Amino acid sequence: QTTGTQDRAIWVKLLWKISYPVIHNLAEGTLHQNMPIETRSGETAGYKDMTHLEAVGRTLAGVAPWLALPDDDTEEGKLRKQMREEVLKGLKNAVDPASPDLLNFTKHAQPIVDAAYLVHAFLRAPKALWEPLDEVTKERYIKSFQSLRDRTGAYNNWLLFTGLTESFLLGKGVQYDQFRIRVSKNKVKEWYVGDGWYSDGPSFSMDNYNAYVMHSMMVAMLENLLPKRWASQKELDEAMNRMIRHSEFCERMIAPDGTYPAFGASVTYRTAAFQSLADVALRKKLPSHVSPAQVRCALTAVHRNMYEGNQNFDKDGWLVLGFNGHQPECADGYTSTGSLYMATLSFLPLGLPADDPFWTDAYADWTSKKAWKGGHLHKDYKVEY
Amino acid sequence: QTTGTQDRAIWVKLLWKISYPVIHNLAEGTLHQNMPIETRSGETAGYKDMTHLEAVGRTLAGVAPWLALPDDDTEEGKLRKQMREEVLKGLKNAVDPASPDLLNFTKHAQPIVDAAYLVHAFLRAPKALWEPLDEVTKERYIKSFQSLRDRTGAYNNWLLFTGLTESFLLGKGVQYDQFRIRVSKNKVKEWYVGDGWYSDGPSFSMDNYNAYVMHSMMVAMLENLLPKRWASQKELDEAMNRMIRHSEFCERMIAPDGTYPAFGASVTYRTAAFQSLADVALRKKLPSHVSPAQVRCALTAVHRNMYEGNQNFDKDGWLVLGFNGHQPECADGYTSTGSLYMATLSFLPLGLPADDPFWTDAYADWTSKKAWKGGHLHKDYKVEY
Amino acid sequence: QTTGTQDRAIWVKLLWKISYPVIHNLAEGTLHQNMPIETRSGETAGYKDMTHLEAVGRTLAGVAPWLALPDDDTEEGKLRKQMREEVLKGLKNAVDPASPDLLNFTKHAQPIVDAAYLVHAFLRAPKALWEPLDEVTKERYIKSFQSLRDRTGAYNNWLLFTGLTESFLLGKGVQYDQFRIRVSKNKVKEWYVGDGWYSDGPSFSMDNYNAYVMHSMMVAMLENLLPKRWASQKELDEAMNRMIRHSEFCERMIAPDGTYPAFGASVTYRTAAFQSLADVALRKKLPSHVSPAQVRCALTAVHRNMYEGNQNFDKDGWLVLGFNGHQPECADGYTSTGSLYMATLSFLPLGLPADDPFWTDAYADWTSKKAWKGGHLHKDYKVEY
Amino acid sequence: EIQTTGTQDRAIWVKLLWKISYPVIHNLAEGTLHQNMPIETRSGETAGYKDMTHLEAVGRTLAGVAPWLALPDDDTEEGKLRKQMREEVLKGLKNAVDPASPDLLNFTKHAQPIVDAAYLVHAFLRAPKALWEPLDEVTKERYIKSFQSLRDRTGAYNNWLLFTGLTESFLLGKGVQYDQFRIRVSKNKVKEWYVGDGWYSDGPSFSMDNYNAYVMHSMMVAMLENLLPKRWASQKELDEAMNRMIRHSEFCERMIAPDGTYPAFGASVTYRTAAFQSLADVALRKKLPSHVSPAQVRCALTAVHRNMYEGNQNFDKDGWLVLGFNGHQPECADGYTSTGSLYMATLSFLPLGLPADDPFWTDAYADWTSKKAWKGGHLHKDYKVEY
Ligand SMILES: N[C@@H]1[C@@H](O[C@@H]2O[C@H](C(=O)O)[C@@H](O)[C@H](O)[C@H]2O)[C@@H](O)[C@@H](CO)O[C@H]1O
Ligand SMILES: N[C@@H]1[C@@H](O[C@@H]2O[C@H](C(=O)O)[C@@H](O)[C@H](O)[C@H]2O)[C@@H](O)[C@@H](CO)O[C@H]1O
Ligand SMILES: N[C@@H]1[C@@H](O[C@@H]2O[C@H](C(=O)O)[C@@H](O)[C@H](O)[C@H]2O)[C@@H](O)[C@@H](CO)O[C@H]1O
Ligand SMILES: N[C@@H]1[C@@H](O[C@@H]2O[C@H](C(=O)O)[C@@H](O)[C@H](O)[C@H]2O)[C@@H](O)[C@@H](CO)O[C@H]1O
Repeated sequence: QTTGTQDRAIWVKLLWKISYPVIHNLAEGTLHQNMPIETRSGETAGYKDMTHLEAVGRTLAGVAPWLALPDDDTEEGKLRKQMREEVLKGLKNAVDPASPDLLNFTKHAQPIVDAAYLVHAFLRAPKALWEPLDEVTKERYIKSFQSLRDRTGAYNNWLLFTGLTESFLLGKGVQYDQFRIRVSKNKVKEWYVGDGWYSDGPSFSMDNYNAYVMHSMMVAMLENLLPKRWASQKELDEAMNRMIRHSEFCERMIAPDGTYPAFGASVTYRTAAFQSLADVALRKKLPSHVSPAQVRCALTAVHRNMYEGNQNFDKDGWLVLGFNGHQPECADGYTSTGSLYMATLSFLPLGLPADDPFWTDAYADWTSKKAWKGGHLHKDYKVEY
Repeated sequence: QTTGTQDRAIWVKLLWKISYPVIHNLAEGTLHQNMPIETRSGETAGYKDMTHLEAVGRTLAGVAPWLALPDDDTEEGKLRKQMREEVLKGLKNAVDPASPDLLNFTKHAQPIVDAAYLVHAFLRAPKALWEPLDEVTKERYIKSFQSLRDRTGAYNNWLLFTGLTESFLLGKGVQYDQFRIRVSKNKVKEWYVGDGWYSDGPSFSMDNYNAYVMHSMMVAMLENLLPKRWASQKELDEAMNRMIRHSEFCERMIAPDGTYPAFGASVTYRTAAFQSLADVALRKKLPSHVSPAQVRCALTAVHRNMYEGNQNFDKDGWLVLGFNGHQPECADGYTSTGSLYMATLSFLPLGLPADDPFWTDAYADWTSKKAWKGGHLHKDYKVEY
Repeated sequence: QTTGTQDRAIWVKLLWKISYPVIHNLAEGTLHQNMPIETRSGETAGYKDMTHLEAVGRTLAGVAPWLALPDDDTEEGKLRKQMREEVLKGLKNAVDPASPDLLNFTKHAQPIVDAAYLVHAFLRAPKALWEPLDEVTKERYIKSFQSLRDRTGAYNNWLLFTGLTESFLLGKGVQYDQFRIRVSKNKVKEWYVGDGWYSDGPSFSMDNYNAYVMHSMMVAMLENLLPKRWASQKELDEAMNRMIRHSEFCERMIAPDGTYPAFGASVTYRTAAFQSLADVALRKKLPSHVSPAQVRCALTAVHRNMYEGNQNFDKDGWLVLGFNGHQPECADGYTSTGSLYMATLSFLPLGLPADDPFWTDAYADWTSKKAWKGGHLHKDYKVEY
Repeated sequence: EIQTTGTQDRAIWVKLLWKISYPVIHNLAEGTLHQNMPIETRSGETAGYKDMTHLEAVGRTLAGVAPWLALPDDDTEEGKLRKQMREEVLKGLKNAVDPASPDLLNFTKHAQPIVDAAYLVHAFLRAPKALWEPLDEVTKERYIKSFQSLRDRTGAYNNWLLFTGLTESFLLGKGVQYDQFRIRVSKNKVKEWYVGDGWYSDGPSFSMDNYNAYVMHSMMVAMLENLLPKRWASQKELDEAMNRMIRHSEFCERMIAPDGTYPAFGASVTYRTAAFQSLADVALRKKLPSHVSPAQVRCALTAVHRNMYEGNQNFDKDGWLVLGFNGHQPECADGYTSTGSLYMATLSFLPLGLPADDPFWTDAYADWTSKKAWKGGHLHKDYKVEY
């Protein structure tokens, strides 16, 4: 039905619908005032100290590739530029000690996680979202990222979060902790179990956290370590090839009706279950059996199944606790309204230009859709790397 | 739409459509003459020595619980008594040296696999499928199961097959290889990676072999080792809970349209991907937030999406290579027509009586269906056991 | 003080003091009649079913290389011929059910250990101790080794014993168990911990069992599997190289006074603690900076510290429970008089001819002797292989 | 005859511990350690070594003499020697971080200071009242900053992790800023590296050498002790390392030969009797196992002490340690070993930190295990443990 160009307009519309309340309010210093703090228990204490950074860091981590595109004068180009300026205005506010939207980095341990997503935003759009900020704003982000070191010894997983962050400071040529990078890189490698899956900690689990955290961030950390001879091209390649393998499962779990199963912890992160697939696509490294077009069509179906209606939004435009609908019963205890903005992490292909094959090739059936209609189903097999 | 009593009727109709060509031809001694030998390459050499025992063992492993029921006068009862007699007659012919449907145990290593599935049939229905056999037939199977030690080894993902087969021999009071049972038990425990998942051999894959082989056989073997103190109630509970946890994911991977992802090796085994769910349901051990009726309805959707139409059958009603359609391009090199009769393994809940709540309870949306329409969605989390 | 030629005359004399009471009695049919059964508890029930095969198989495995030499007219050459002939005679009585000295292979699991040692004798001197046996005697040994499989014994550190035994059956072209060879080969490798040390079981231990069993039997098993493509040359070099490393520690723990530490389990096996050193010496594969002569002089000092006097012998010339003297308190509960004939296992260098540099090169201090007196001391360091 | 008493044995250990350690301690007090201490290396090069070897001499020396100095003062001839040497130590410790002093020690250059700061920290942990508390507050703060400046050179070798962990636990104990993450990682990596029967691996690679005595056991236990009161390491963990050390000491006590030698094997045999720090530490804690008595440990290590220090074969013409094992044998020195490196030799004298009236020093002579076994005496059965 819809074309690649129409698909892009859909993604733009849905990505705007998710991310704009976060970005715009931060730009107006009203994010604390206007964003709900919805929790399963209903308690806001504790949550209120951490939830805004989660919203900013997760929102920008997903919109960043789109905003890294060169400006132009298309109807989309206007939107990209309007969004980017509001983002930069927001980031100055988030570290301005005088702004009512100043973001917490010191109370609680949770800031470790979401500074990593804010760093991923920067690593995905450095020329668009980091460099234009003024030097005092840059310094505050440098100091805020460094201040996280008094809590990083905490949760076993969360190791990679602070590795990503320290490798960000290494790549910005300021003080960084070699130890936290060596430990986290080496532990993520040890946590590989096979066939494109790590464990997020000592015990393996079948959940979406390989796409939520592990694959995208390990590659991004290793890329930072490479130029300084801290990681080798061989272990960058090994992590990259493992993300490419993990994406095959993610593409294959999209059903013919454009749904995907709800399993494991934090199903409230919705389409961030596909960040592995989305990152691989943005890097033009999709597996050989998978055409870009079928990734665009599958994720377009998932996107409109989950964000075109308002089942996942409240009366003022914010994401509500749930999976597809208002389902607070499925939210983990650490989840609040801010954490839900993991939703953006499937929209990374927007960082491909509008003239990329991914957005221009004719519609294509994705794997499961071919499988169930008697079409060409490729053989799949475990990999040993 | 349909009621539980209709769902039972559909399952019987569809299990009949899968297994009757195999059981009837073997009973009449024309299984070799009539059954196709389809392969991805088109060659029949090698395959023709092993494909028939594949069809017989794989089929019986799945239909055995249904045939363990006591006899009734009802229409369904007439079907059961009729099918059971043809299995008994076919089992006689299969080790009769004069019958043209003599099956191969002695050439190649592959009879190791399929002897284990045939053993499983005997294990799931001893009084209905084993005790009625004549003494000569009994000793012939005992001898041929013992002749399999000659090939053995690979130390890999066939090891659990021989462990099941030697545990059968132990349960029957005959000579058996204690070392093979011990190595299979300890190695399968050591291959547990977590959250209900084993690795099949020393290599983790994300595929259906946990359903195809691991959970159902490990539990069945331990149950054979329990009476004689070769396994403990502790390690049996361990495997039982591991299978139950695994079933949680399989139930959740049924999409609202009654489909499920195609991923990993041997996707050609179709609904065998749900044996772990089917075995748990038969044992009345579904995790208590997963109702028996919603398992019945979910697998009714999968069962007729794959078997009610003929996209998976040739002109004579045999299974063909593929997933949903004739798709020989998804088949593994080792796969042939008889391999496909794994398809029976999701029908084990027909071993539950017609008045069991599994077949009599109200219609119920399975987990994905509720999740995507905005109904209750039970939170999930990784387990440590 | 003493020359190489005299050193050899001492090894022959002391080896004769140890091995002849076992060998001569077995040849005369009087081993059961004459050999004591000494135990820490003083009990003999149970021990009396197994101690005799312990004595034979442990004794032969140490004298075998000496007996593999070709005959000559020298004072020492006449002794080899006399001993080999008594060994052949004893071996025929051993499986002769008319002989009073028919050894037990059927009661208890212990036969697994000592059959393996008996097998090691044959492997070290095939031409001299196996090939001259009559055909009925050869077949009885084949049946006796095969009849052990019913007793796994588990213990998991008896795996190498059955693996060596089975690989001996393969080496003779008769029916062997593949599975047992494969599992024992792969387990010992899994049990490598580093730096020339295996763990003899799940956990590492600092004891002499690496020299009692692991290295010599692992190298010997692999050498059997090499012709039949059953193990690669690379995994034979690996095991060989690990033994050569281990021998360095054993060479170095011989103190300047010709003692060595008493430590770990089963110190009652006495100079068998040097079996890896002795086997490396026999194979002319000592490392660069370990002279063959210094191994000769180091082991000569140990050999007469323990065997020249009578502290370790009883009034009848049999080994007694102890380290150096009658010290039954250090015996394991499973140990009896027969167990003690592991003491032959440091005498393998007599498998080198008298004209070999090991026996003709002039005296030389050993590593600890040189170091404590101030001479050259080569840098040691851990190895990675 | 040749068999000494317990009172004599303590005197011999004082004489010998004094022969090793007084050149280092007295020169640092005088401020002439850089001037006078040799810098001996197998190659002969001094570049790089001269930046690290002085802290090596200081930290290693102090970690071995520290228990002796923890004893309260008295007016015996030995109590005089402790008072004098202690006061020189506090003098040398002031010079060591005086920017004015010429014996100022390096903490900024190279990675090696991580190692030797840890040994110095271990002296402080073994005699807090005697070597740390009497320091002026300026000198104390200076040490704190030097220990904290070690984090910028980090993410170093597989091993060395225990060193930084002990250091960070020391800063934890003093109530000053510490890196909790470096503590969490070194506690857990060491727990993962246990292979069994009393042996860790020093990093991912297992090796049969004396580094379980050199570093592993004493610093693991000493680190967990700092972690216990602070709700950061359980009694279960601390007793676990403690029993593992007691098991390790059984092998080390057993490897002493009847003639009073021990085998040279594995890396850095140049550390000489540091191969007995595990035995020495367990003897000092009075947690020897049931079948090894304090007397046989004293007598065994008295034989070892004077087989290597009574004579001058390990000393140069000025009383400095030379490269080797028992003699001038520089060919067994690793490339990282200098003259400072060799003052690990003090770590076997920990039992001098038991008072002169302890059973360790008062009980009659007693053969040690190997000595008893080779002459036909009681030999206790050994067996691998599972803990
Ligand atoms: N609160 C702990 C929990 O923290 C959660 O971790 C997530 C992750 O990526 O691991 C992150 O997405 C989320 O924002 C954060 O709240 C997590 O550490 C688990 C597992 O140890 O335990 C919870 O106590
Ligand atoms: N024939 C080999 C093949 O064996 C296949 O293994 C499957 C399994 O359990 O993994 C089993 O379901 C199937 O019936 C059996 O044919 C397989 O082991 C592959 C590699 O895994 O190599 C083939 O030679
Ligand atoms: N009897 C068991 C005991 O067997 C002993 O094992 C030794 C070995 O090689 O492991 C062997 O040298 C000796 O002949 C044999 O008697 C031992 O396996 C221990 C530990 O598993 O348990 C005892 O019951
Ligand atoms: N410089 C490296 C070297 O450092 C040495 O480590 C020793 C240890 O504990 O392993 C320590 O005793 C010594 O003071 C220190 O200089 C060592 O890490 C080795 C590792 O093989 O490599 C050397 O480059």
